[PDB]
Amino acid sequence: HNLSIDGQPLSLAIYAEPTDPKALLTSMVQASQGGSAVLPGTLSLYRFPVMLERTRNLVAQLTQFGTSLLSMAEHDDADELTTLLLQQGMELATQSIRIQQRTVDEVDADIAVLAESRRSAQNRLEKYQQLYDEDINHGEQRAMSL
Amino acid sequence: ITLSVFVISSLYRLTLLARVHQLTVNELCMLYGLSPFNGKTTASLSSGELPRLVIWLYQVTQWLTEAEITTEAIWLLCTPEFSGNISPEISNLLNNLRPSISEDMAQSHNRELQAEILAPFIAATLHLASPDMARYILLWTDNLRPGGLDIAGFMTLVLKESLNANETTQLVQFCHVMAQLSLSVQTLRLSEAELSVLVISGFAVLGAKNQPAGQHNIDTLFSLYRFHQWINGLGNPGSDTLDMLRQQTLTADRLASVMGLDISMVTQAMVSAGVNQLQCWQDINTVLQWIDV
Amino acid sequence: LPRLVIWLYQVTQWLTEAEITTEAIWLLCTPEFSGNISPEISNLLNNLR
Amino acid sequence: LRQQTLTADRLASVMGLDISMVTQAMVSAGVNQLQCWQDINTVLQWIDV
Amino acid sequence: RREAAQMQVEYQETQQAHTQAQLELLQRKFTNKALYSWMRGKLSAIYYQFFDLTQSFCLMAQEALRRELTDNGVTFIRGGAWNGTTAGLMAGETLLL
Amino acid sequence: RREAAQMQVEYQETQQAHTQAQLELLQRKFTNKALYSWMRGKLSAIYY
Amino acid sequence: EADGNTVSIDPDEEQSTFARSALMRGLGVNSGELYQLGKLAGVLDAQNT
Repeated sequence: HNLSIDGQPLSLAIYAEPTDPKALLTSMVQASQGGSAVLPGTLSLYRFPVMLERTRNLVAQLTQFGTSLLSMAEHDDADELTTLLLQQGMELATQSIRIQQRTVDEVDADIAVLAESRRSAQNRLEKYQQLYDEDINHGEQRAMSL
Repeated sequence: ITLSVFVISSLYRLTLLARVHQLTVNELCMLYGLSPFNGKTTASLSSGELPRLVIWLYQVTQWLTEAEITTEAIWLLCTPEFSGNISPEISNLLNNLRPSISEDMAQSHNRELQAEILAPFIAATLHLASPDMARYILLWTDNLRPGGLDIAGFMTLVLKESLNANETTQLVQFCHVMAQLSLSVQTLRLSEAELSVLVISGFAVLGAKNQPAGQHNIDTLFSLYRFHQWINGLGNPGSDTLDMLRQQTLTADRLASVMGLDISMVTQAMVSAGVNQLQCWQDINTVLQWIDV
Repeated sequence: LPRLVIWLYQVTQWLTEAEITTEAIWLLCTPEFSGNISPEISNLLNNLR
Repeated sequence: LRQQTLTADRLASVMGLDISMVTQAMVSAGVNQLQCWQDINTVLQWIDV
Repeated sequence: RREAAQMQVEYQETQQAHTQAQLELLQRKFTNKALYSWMRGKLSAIYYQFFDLTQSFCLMAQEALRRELTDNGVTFIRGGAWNGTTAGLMAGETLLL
Repeated sequence: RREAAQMQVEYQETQQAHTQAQLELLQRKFTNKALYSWMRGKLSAIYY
Repeated sequence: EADGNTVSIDPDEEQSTFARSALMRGLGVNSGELYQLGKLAGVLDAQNT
């Protein structure tokens, strides 16, 4: 099977890395819209100038109504955008809290690594202290006396 | 219950079906009630029906996770169960609507004109974008006839001096279904043009697999979501393609050119799928799935 | 043939530099048209009449 | 709740709980009708434990 | 260092609570979504009725002008003042013109 | 540390989906580009 | 190439040819793209061969 004596493979594999992320887009969709129709009109009792004045006042008030409607729609839309932003901020805040918790766990793992390092150092210290205190052992002393 | 392998295996199968899709037993019960398998006990499911249920659960849970819709949210969107008590929102709607409405308008025969009249108050009470969107929601609810009420019946019930004995049930059911449809549209972020085309066509543009078109269930909701995604992906010619689909002039060459596909691939996809004319979103979806595989 | 290769290089380099996709530039310059009175045309005519 | 029509089934359906759990909580707490926030709170605490 | 990391966690938690408070204040605002929605629903219904009344006035004034000039062929209110492309806006400007 | 990096990737993807939702809401807005364009076109003709 | 015979590159052909498959794999295209290349190059013959 073309492995080394200890089982390490002798071929480097490949994976053909997945082809990039995907971009998603949105677009405005417009539909056919009609207009109003007109009906035959009634004959008033007043002459043209007086009816012209009354109609002009009514149309001016209608224009005021339209302006108010547009302003109110704009303010409502701005508030909706703000609310969406705040909800998205909530979701991101939850994910950020999770990430910071994992950072705390990483620091704990580093502390554990340091604990293992100190265990090794302390074992070295006890070995060398035992060697140093014993100094010359009985065999070496016997040979020197011989 | 009788303690045997079969019964214990049925219960364990239900628990597995919840666990593998990350649902609690309550969520599984809700999704089963919404599924086209409700009214059928899982132990009394055929050997070919069970994989259909498993695949339906997988696809629905995947769609909900992808679109960021909770199971509770979809249950609220699609459940037929209603409180049965008149709510403060409906009370404010009725109190605001009564002065601005008349019995002649209620008994008139133009459902379009009645929807135009009722649109602003429905939009106000449902927090909808525009009275046009509210009008199309009203027309869809009129097509559904939730409690047996139409727009004229709803108007007549509004025109009553608190003369609501048990018609309160019909009124609240109509209002609940209307709010459910509006919430589904808002969740899907469906555009007013798409809603207008679909409602005017009676959901024949959307289509339905072996079902009557236009029903409000989770399957038609998923189809609407996919159709909206395709329309969004079409780009600038999206409106013209939607108009051609509202008409019956959408052709394979036009679809291929719009979507950027190869005409030979699209033609072979239609021939393999067995669809000869791109009449509806069902046919378009089938062709696109064949192209996908 | 070298003229075609040079033109192709010029156009692709320009599209990359100016950030215009090939689909977008084909939509900009193609003579092919849908052939249907789209809703935008319908609204324009109804507002213009 | 402002009226006196709030029932155990409606409370369970609204809060997402199980109807058996809510009924058992009411029986254990000794409250028979969800008349006020005190009763609702007691039932919810029994469900919590 | 571990203490610093834990206090960073608490900082994130405080930020999340702050966003909650902002959302709740936005919802308890006086000029909130419900107020704006009801206001524009009322104004839309009022505008719809007022356009009908105003167009009736315009038509009867046009009839007065036709009578004055003895020319029944003049037409000025051509319809389409209330167009769907703008949700009924600019009807007043059209009628003023 | 690798787990933390992967959740950072998911954070970026969530941010991208958030900007997509913002753009879609802007386009489904009532006072959107099409509404403003038609309103000022009509008003410009009327003004002329 | 020591073939000299005619192979049909029509995508709509039942029971395709080994020569067509090998040409497609060598060029790194599918049947539709091979048909596009044949049309663009004008090497096409009668019966789309």
